[PDB]
Amino acid sequence: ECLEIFKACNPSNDQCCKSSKLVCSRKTRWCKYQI
Repeated sequence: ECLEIFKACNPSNDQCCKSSKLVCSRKTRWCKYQI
């Protein structure tokens, strides 16, 4: 269980699950795929 897609990321981790290449740095509060 980890914030993968559309999953909010805490400012302490921000490190999205390795289950998928998702980012949430400057993007939305939720992890989103890179286009």
